[PDB]
Amino acid sequence: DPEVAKLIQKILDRSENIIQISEMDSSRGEPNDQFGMRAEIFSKIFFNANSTVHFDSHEYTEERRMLYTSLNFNEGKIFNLGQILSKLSQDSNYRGLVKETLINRGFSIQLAMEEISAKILNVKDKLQQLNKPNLETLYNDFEKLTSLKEKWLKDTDDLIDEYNTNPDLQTDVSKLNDTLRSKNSRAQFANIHDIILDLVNTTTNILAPIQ
Repeated sequence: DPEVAKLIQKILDRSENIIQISEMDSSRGEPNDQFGMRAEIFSKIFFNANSTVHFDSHEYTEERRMLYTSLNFNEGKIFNLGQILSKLSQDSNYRGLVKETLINRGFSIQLAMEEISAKILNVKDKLQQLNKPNLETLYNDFEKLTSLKEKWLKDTDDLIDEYNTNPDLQTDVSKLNDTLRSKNSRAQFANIHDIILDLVNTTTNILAPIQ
């Protein structure tokens, strides 16, 4: 129970921190060139198979922002990633993997963190009504989420380094394509997808009894 009081507090801090960050980031806006990414990526790809305008449209302002936040709104890293990925997106055989990587990986993890923080804060007074196994899981859920983001941050930086380090990444888009693929296998997407959905559902399930 003094342990319980701490768990609430740490969970509420973690949820508060994610929402605060998202509003600060949201007021950063972006250049017309969407951090260099618009000419060859955002204006050539779609959010999901169901969308009508490309991801550069005013309609995807929010989703674009969540993507930038997923890289900690480090505009430099966002810009450098984007120049490399534009080399791949210029080739229609490689554009799918670019989209998948940005949306189904980086966007999806960040969205998950913010839906879950909004879920929890929308019932902030009633968390002491919860079993401590539930309080642990939702707190552990944050940890797996952080660890999914962290590996996205790590694969991004390594890609930037491998690119800057190795001139044939720069002149051979197929080799560039293989190196992106090595950190993003088809099973690794399905896994990421599975874990995110498991974490959203769990949160609703744990929180259903206090709505």
